[PDB]
Amino acid sequence: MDKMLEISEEAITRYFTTLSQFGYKKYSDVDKIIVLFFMEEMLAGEMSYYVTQDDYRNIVNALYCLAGSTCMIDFPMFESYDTLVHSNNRTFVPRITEDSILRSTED
Amino acid sequence: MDKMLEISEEAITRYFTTLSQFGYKKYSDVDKIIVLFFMEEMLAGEMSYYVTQDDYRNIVNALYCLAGSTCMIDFPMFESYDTLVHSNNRTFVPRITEDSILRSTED
Amino acid sequence: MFFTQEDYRKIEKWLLANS
Amino acid sequence: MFFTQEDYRKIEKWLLANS
Amino acid sequence: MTYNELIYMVLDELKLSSDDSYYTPDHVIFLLVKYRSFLLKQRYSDIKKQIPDSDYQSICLDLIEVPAISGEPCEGSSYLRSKNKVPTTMMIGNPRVYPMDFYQGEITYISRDRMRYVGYNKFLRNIIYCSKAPDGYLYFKSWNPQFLHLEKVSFNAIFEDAKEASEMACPEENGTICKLEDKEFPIEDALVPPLIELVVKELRGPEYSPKDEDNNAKDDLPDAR
Amino acid sequence: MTYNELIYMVLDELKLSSDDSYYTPDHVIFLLVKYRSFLLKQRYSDIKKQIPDSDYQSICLDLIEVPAISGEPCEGSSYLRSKNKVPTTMMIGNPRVYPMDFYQGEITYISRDRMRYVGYNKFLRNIIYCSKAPDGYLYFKSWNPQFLHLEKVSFNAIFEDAKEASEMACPEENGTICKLEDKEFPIEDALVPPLIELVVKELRGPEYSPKDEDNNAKDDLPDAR
Amino acid sequence: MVNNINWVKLPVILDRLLRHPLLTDLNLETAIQYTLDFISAMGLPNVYVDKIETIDIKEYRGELPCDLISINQVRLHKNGIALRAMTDNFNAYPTHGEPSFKTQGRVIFTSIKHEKVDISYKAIMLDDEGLPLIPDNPIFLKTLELYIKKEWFTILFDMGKISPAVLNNTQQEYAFKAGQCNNEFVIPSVSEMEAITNMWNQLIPRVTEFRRGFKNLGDKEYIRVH
Amino acid sequence: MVNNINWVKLPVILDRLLRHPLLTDLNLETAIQYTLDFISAMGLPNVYVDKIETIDIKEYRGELPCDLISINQVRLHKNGIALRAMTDNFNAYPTHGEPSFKTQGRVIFTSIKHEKVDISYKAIMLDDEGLPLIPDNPIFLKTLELYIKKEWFTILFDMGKISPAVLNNTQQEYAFKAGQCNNEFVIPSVSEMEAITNMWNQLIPRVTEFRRGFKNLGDKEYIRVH
Amino acid sequence: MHFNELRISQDNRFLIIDVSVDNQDYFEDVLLDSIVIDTQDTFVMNGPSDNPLYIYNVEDAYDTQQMKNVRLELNIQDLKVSPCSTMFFVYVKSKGTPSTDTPCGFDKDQILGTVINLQPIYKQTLKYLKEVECDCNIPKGFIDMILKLKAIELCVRTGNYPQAIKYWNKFFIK
Amino acid sequence: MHFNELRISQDNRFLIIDVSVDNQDYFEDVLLDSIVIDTQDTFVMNGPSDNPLYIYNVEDAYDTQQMKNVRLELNIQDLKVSPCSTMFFVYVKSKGTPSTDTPCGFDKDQILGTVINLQPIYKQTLKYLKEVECDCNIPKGFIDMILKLKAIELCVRTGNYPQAIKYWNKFFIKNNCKSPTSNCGCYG
Repeated sequence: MDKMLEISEEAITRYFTTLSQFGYKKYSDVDKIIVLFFMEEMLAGEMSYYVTQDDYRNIVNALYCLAGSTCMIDFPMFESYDTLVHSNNRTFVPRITEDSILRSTED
Repeated sequence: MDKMLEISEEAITRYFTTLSQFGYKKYSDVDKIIVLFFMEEMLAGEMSYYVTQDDYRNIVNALYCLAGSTCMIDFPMFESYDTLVHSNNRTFVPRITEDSILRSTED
Repeated sequence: MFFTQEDYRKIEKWLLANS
Repeated sequence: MFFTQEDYRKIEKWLLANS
Repeated sequence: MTYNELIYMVLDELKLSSDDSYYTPDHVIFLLVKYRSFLLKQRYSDIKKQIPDSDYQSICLDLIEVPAISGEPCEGSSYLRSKNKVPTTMMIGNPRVYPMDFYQGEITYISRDRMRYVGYNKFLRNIIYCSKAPDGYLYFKSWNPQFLHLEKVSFNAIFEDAKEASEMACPEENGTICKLEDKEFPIEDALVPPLIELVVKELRGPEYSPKDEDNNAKDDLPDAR
Repeated sequence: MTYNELIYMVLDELKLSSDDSYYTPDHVIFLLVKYRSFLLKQRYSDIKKQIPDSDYQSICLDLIEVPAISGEPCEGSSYLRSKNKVPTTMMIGNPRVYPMDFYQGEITYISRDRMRYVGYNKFLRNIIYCSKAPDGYLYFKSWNPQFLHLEKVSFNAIFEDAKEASEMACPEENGTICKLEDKEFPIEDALVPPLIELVVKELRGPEYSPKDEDNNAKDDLPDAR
Repeated sequence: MVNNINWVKLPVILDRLLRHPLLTDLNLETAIQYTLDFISAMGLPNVYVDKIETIDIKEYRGELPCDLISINQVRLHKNGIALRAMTDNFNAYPTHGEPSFKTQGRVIFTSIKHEKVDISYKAIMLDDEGLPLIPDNPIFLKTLELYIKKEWFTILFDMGKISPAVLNNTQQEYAFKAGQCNNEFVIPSVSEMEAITNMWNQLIPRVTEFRRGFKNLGDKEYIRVH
Repeated sequence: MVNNINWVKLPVILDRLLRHPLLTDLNLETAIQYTLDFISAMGLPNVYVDKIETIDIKEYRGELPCDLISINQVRLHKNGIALRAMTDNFNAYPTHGEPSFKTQGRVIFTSIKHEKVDISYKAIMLDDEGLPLIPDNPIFLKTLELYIKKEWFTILFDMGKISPAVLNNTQQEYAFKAGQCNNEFVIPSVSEMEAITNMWNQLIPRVTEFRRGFKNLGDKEYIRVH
Repeated sequence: MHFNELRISQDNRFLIIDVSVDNQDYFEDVLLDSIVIDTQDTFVMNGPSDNPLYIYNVEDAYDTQQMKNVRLELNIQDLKVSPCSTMFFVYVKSKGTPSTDTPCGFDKDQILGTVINLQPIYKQTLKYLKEVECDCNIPKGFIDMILKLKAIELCVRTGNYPQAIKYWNKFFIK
Repeated sequence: MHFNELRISQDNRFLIIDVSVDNQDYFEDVLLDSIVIDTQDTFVMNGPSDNPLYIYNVEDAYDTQQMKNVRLELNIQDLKVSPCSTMFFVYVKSKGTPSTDTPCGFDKDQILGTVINLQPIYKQTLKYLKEVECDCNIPKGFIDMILKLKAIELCVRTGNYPQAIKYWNKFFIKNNCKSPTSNCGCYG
């Protein structure tokens, strides 16, 4: 994966940063941290060979419940260039004003 | 054993250190100290000849109730190189891109 | 180190076997 | 216990030590 | 107003301008801080009233983990204490320890005697406590082991010594102010004329008293020398 | 504040600067230590009030097992006691003997008369009790033979003689402060201006009084010599 | 209760208290303590959270849930018969009938050796920090405000920092609002009054509601026409 | 009791007392004494631990357990028949019926020469330290706090260090909370009200539940249909 | 002497044991001696117990460097134990004297390696994640399972196998 | 390059290092150059410090399979450092050129691996172990110890060594351990 490692490193670093500024973090949030690094350990070891694609789907959809749950776990950002409404850069090049039998015609 | 000796010495030394700093130790823990050193002299005396391996199992599994009961008695640490999930350092070396009638092969 | 009864039984039987 | 042979040899060596 | 304004107002009213004067500005500083504490207790101990923010003052504390008695397995759980000694507070205001944001965090500051028996309630097990121990440091205790990670706090209160808390004051945006004389004196302006009057009355009579002037191996005060 | 600051405030209010002065700083220390207890009793004996942390001091004691009377068998159980005589506490504060950690342990400081009869309650047979015997030592008593192993305790109270309890002061981190003048005086600032006023009034009149100054085998005070 | 118990956070009560400048030294600690004290003293059953949780009996003893405060009922898992309280003094002690139960600490003493039982108990609605969670009913908030204010002013009056008249007024106001809150949380709503109506008017009395989980307590009693 | 007795250690009361600056010299030594005084003065049976322990009778006398405070019942180990108070003035004294007993100290004087008897007795729940263990019911905690406060203020008022109005207010508050705690620990639960109801409504009265260990005090009284 | 792979087969039918002797120069004289298998029922602190589950002597297979490396694949059903609820302890022995230049503490004839089946743990984690998917709340059983697994890890790596079995039997079987 | 066995002996004597170049023929030419040991006090962001704790040049020995695989048994007392309160940085430099057509990133002449004594950390964690048994309560000490260890673990695996030093100093620099007795305890 190489990204669960980054997310977990960020999460525990933020956890201990809060424990440095403050002396308290919600244990309801420490539970999410615990789930996160347990999954990170399990997927990056000898236990990943039991993972199917359905298992991967379920694991990802369960992990995304942790995404914006706390300040420590944050929504990951991936490299994407898409959107729900894509652009139309096609160009119109008519040929000799030629209509076809029914439709118009281009190059 | 040679280790019940160390645990008993540590426990009673901690007991008298507490009686030096404070002037009181819970007698519910003095009971545990009494049981511990009584067992060690039981096992390092002339009564060590009446013990089977089942008796050894029972004695160890009963002494481990005293392990983290109080600060005087601690969990003993042994020299261990194991874990619940081990590492796979085996290496893969096939023979000139060959296979068996069903599967792959190596040196 | 610690011995049980069975350990002594093995030791003595193995002594007597080779004597 | 699961005694190895060499341990038995040690035992008889030390017993015949007071031979 | 700063220490300089108050000190020099007292001095100018006494007209202690000559450098060859018996009573230096340090006498004035000592008297001003002690009469500050005196006036604050006289005003805000009889019954409970509002303390303005001007009588309050802030310090910066750095916390270090220390053993309860010494390093031993059975000597009890460790504590967190400030690196340096903490000024004594006045029991008249709203003492508060906060994690560098006043409007956030709950680090209770309680009596030293109460702090022995604390945290047994199941819902009070994540609350951090404080009390100035007889050693002079501000010890911290709690049942939630995360507190030991805490590294730096602030402490707002009406401190007994204005000078001691002024020396331990929090750094400002510009930086530290080297001279005590350039720091803000912690008293409300409604209490300043009484303070100046009391200190000037303290030093008026002595200002004109005779001195043992002659160097003759003799006490010359009975003769008004 | 330290003994030095209070002492020299009193001296400068009195202008006893020359080495050839009748009233030395030792008179000042004596008067300060007595008037401190006087003021503390006057303020905290009428009705029960909050005592600040400044009025207290911590002494550290080293305990030794001693027979009740002598080495006889039937002379009763043995007691622990401090090696050296202990200062007398005032009855206005919160006396407490603690095992080098104020926030832990239960050693009860009680009256001499009460400690004759303690521990008969079956649930109070493990509580260490303390009192200052007429011998002048702090005696310890309990029904739990573990107490006799105790080696060191610290006692926090508003001691009746600041000099005695300051001499018995506990070792600081840096080390022991040899000179009493460099130790910290035990009083709240709100009681310092009254204390200085009382001491200065006490010695103002005597400061300018005449002396029996002629060496003539005669009393020269009636003549105002 | 006519209204609904919408939950809100503890520092709401400190938002209301600290408007009084004489109550600016309160903290979340004091709020927590006096909130628990008030919740227990009023003992309003609508403030606790109803839960059901099954346990297994080893030999006339069973482990009890951690958050339990009061037990509504105990029944048998297989039959559903409810358990009354124990009147016995020699329950599990042999020498040389109707099931019952008894609870002291974290243990439940039942009169059955090896069975599973369902326990309907009440606990506190907790916060994500893990703290008590209070209703937002402004009568409840006001009465808790007055409770905390009354304790604080009692302490001050003990030191002598509050006039006796002020404390007397605070006690009077708190007493009236305590009565108002008790009536607010206990008086039945319209649907609870229908349940009580169906329970009251009964040509053939029903005196066995306890065997069931008081399920048919509010069931309407129908009479066939002839 | 509706609520459950969740146990907590004694210094939970010193958590709460020492908030008051006039109670800062209270200690666990004082807490133990005044807590035992309050436990006894209140006499609530739900605060004690129910225990059963068998002893043998040598000759109209038997050794009593160490932690006993009160005896619920005594019965014969073999028959199970319960014992009554001994009205006889000459039990174990001969010259030249229904069994009974009497207990004064560590000795129980039965009317039987040689038999084993079962005693259901009450004791105090202790801590890992040999100290009393108190309920965490905030009503109980508040009432005990007020008891200790009232005693300490009585001492200070005998000294003249407390205004009489302060002590009067403390006594008033303690009296109300003492009544409140007494009712809280006494009023039956729903499961206990089923036992009380089964005892109350009996077409054929049952008047012999003392012979048994009050086992059937609460059983329902079912009449067959004819 | 060390383990190369000590794993239970993904098909839950074989228990893989592949032992080897360390490559350093002064175990040239040292060989592999035997393989003794114990479960959570028959374990004893002082080495392998009596009446073990399965004893193996390695001269039997071979007819010397071949004896320095060994590989076993035991059909678990032939051992008459449950592959899912069994914790195997695998001992190995040396029957060989190292040289006189050995650094101290390295000359130890015996080792031990604990084995469990990770499939049930994987299924429990998947079930708890499925629960988490619904309403995005963390079940407390999941955190309890994680922390108890970490407790058994600590017990194993510290050698405190008795309390390790106590936790295993109490939590991951019953 | 890769690490085969990087460990401190549990008797707190020997810092064990065992390096071996990859067996793939891309890296047949490359050979080990030196072994440099650094601690948290002598660590620099890039490369070994100019004041290391120990240097060992491989080429000052038999010179090819012996050169490709190297092993050390450094005794810690000769290093004048504490086995338990120290975190070692092991740098291995390679001399050679990997043949072309190797995927990039594999041709990293330098490799770094850290070391810590986990036994005292287990000693600390055992104190809070039994909190797992006690239900109704959060095992806060156990969780805190686990997170303390995993902070260092993750910060190491991501290459964020400076914060790893900061966490080690915050948590485990004050670790104690039984110093091994010089007279070799005799057994076998």
